[PDB]
Amino acid sequence: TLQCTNVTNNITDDMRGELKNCSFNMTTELRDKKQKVYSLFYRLDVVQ
Amino acid sequence: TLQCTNVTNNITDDMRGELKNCSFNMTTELRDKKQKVYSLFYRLDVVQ
Amino acid sequence: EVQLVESGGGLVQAGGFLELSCELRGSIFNQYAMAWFRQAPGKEREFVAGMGAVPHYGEFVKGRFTISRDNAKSTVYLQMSSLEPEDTAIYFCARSKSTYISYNSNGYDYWGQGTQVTVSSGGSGGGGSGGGGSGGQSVLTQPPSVSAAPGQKVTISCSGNTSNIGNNFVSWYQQRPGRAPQLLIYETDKRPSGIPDRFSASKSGTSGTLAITGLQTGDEADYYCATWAASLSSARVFGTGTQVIVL
Amino acid sequence: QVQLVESGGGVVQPGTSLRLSCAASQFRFDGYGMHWVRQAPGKGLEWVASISHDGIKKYHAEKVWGRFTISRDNSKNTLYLQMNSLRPEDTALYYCAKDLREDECEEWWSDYYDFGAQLPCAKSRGGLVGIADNWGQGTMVTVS
Ligand SMILES: *[C@@H]1O[C@H](CO)[C@@H](O[C@@H]2O[C@H](CO)[C@@H](O[C@@H]3O[C@H](CO[C@H]4O[C@H](CO)[C@@H](O)[C@H](O)[C@@H]4O)[C@@H](O)[C@H](O[C@H]4O[C@H](CO)[C@@H](O)[C@H](O)[C@@H]4O)[C@@H]3O)[C@H](O)[C@H]2NC(C)=O)[C@H](O)[C@H]1NC(C)=O
Ligand SMILES: *[C@@H]1O[C@H](CO)[C@@H](O[C@@H]2O[C@H](CO)[C@@H](O[C@@H]3O[C@H](CO)[C@@H](O)[C@H](O)[C@@H]3O)[C@H](O)[C@H]2NC(C)=O)[C@H](O)[C@H]1NC(C)=O
Ligand SMILES: *[C@@H]1O[C@H](CO)[C@@H](O[C@@H]2O[C@H](CO)[C@@H](O[C@@H]3O[C@H](CO)[C@@H](O)[C@H](O)[C@@H]3O)[C@H](O)[C@H]2NC(C)=O)[C@H](O)[C@H]1NC(C)=O
Ligand SMILES: *[C@@H]1O[C@H](CO)[C@@H](O[C@@H]2O[C@H](CO)[C@@H](O)[C@H](O)[C@H]2NC(C)=O)[C@H](O)[C@H]1NC(C)=O
Ligand SMILES: *[C@@H]1O[C@H](CO)[C@@H](O[C@@H]2O[C@H](CO)[C@@H](O)[C@H](O)[C@H]2NC(C)=O)[C@H](O)[C@H]1NC(C)=O
Ligand SMILES: *[C@@H]1O[C@H](CO)[C@@H](O)[C@H](O)[C@H]1NC(C)=O
Ligand SMILES: *[C@@H]1O[C@H](CO)[C@@H](O)[C@H](O)[C@H]1NC(C)=O
Ligand SMILES: *[C@@H]1O[C@H](CO)[C@@H](O)[C@H](O)[C@H]1NC(C)=O
Repeated sequence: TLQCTNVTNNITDDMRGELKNCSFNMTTELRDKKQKVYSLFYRLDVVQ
Repeated sequence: TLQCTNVTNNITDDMRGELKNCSFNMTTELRDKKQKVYSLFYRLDVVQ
Repeated sequence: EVQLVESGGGLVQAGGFLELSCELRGSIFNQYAMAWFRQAPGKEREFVAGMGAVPHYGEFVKGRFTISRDNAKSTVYLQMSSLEPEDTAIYFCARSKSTYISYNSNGYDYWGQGTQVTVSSGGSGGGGSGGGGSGGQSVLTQPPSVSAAPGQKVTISCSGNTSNIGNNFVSWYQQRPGRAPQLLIYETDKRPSGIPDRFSASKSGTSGTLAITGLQTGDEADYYCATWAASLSSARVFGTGTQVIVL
Repeated sequence: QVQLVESGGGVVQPGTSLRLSCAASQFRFDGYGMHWVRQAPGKGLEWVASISHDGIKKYHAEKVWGRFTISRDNSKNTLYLQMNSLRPEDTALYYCAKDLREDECEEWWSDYYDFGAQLPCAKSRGGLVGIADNWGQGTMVTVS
């Protein structure tokens, strides 16, 4: 389960919703710990 | 772990306890989501 | 043909950041370790850092540097930090004869041509002695009191030193008569929800200026300008205070 | 806007010891640091001490080096300030304040073959942020 929001870093009118800024929980080097990390994904690679 | 009960739908006498109706959590295609499912198992394939 | 090619080097002020690199071309990366050797002018080569499956550092590094290997492009880095002026030398890249690292110079067989890394700040960046070093004993200067007609604009000047105001953010506090202090401005460009936009602040050099518009009777209070910084205790100072009187 | 309560003040002789208690309500005390500010009647403010959220990092002013001790108890939501070697100049008003950074959790405990379970916090980052926005009524301490 990602939690994505639109990228608004001075975007242009062509690239409006084409980039999503997503954050998710991932396991650390230890299997007993999770941590929040984020990454940028294109709109074509994600669904609601 | 499985929560199991005997299946009995006007069952024939030869099949008093041959089948079990087992329910258990299970992992979905998303890691952080679980699902409750059930299956029928033969008595020879489950151990209390 | 095993060949070593490097990068990095050049002038940086003392305390700066530099990163060096060295890639391996003619042999497998995951079969040999890498090391960094520096030869000061007139001295002999001494071990700096090197990583196979374990990172090792020279006795003089003191935890400043950091070595890593990126198998994707088969390059070994050296994140130099807090570069003191005694680190100037020619830094060589060496490929070990095995997966293991030795502190001696004859545990390696292929060497790089060299790369001069020089630092000649000579304390120019810092220097201390009142400026930056311990901050002496700096006390902010503010006018004794101000007065203006209702609805007019008033200005409050809070001048201090470079460490407390110049090198750190400034926060403003308002103390009404017989009441607890309240925060109005934090880092000179934001306000809380409970404070309107009638108050504005700005900074320039080592002096902070607060602009108040639409002054009213309810605004009669004592204003304090404060700075905070965990790096130095001298920067933690509170202003003398300005008295706001409405005619 | 949260409620701040200050107590433990009184009139004590010079060279004695006293403890001041500040209570926290309507907010997570463990999630914010604490500071003590001294202001004499008719004079300006003077920062005294500052403590991180976890009580590891301790700061004290030059005038109160080696005589003022500050400690916190997150379980009881009570702040403890121990005073030693009191002097007549210490007669002033003490203010109780909190922090603003709103520290979060860096790590949480995990169950690999679940990973959807809400588990307790493991590690955290915070402290310092010597900025005060809410000031309590304070307590009055007299030395004579
Ligand atoms: C990565 O992992 C972390 C932790 O494992 C997840 O964090 C959880 O996120 C969910 C979704 O937001 C949180 O659920 C909601 O929390 C709200 C606030 O809770 C925080 O604040 C209170 C204090 O106010 C703390 O006590 C608490 O521990 C949290 O820090 C609640 O208000 C919500 O309840 C409301 O909605 C529900 C319906 O959902 C109603 O039934 C309630 O009555 C109420 O109206 C809700 O519970 C959850 O608290 C977070 N857990 C933690 C430990 O922080 C991340 O979501 C996860 N990331 C991803 C992408 O999955
Ligand atoms: C094995 O066990 C599972 C779980 O207990 C059974 O699943 C459920 O079976 C009921 C009928 O037996 C299904 O219908 C439901 O009946 C109730 C009766 O009050 C009704 O109120 C509900 O609205 C619903 O119609 C139910 O949908 C079903 N649930 C699921 C998730 O499948 C199953 O029947 C058992 N099978 C055997 C062979 O024992
Ligand atoms: C995998 O884990 C090991 C073990 O923790 C990591 O090695 C450790 O790396 C850190 C820096 O990333 C070292 O910290 C430094 O230590 C020096 C010691 O003087 C100190 O001066 C520095 O300020 C800094 O704190 C740490 O010492 C080191 N561990 C040991 C035992 O030396 C390794 O980096 C990890 N690798 C990856 C890829 O995460
Ligand atoms: C569910 O099946 C089990 C397995 O056959 C039954 O266990 C036996 O039931 C018979 C009939 O009552 C008893 O004579 C046996 O002693 C039981 N075996 C054991 C090991 O206890 C169980 O009775 C069945 N239950 C239901 C509700 O059908
Ligand atoms: C998955 O299995 C677990 C454990 O059997 C279920 O969780 C709890 O089970 C106990 C006993 O059956 C109930 O009293 C609790 O109410 C259950 N918890 C909840 C939150 O309902 C769980 O219901 C099963 N199903 C899922 C989807 O997790
Ligand atoms: C790019 O976005 C940033 C926001 O992070 C903004 O400050 C900057 O002005 C933008 N660039 C231009 C050319 O407007
Ligand atoms: C984000 O972009 C989408 C375009 O797909 C748009 O519909 C939406 O309004 C934008 N804003 C938010 C908050 O999603
Ligand atoms: C016997 O059980 C089956 C189970 O589906 C049911 O369809 C059938 O109607 C039942 N017959 C009688 C006589 O109870």
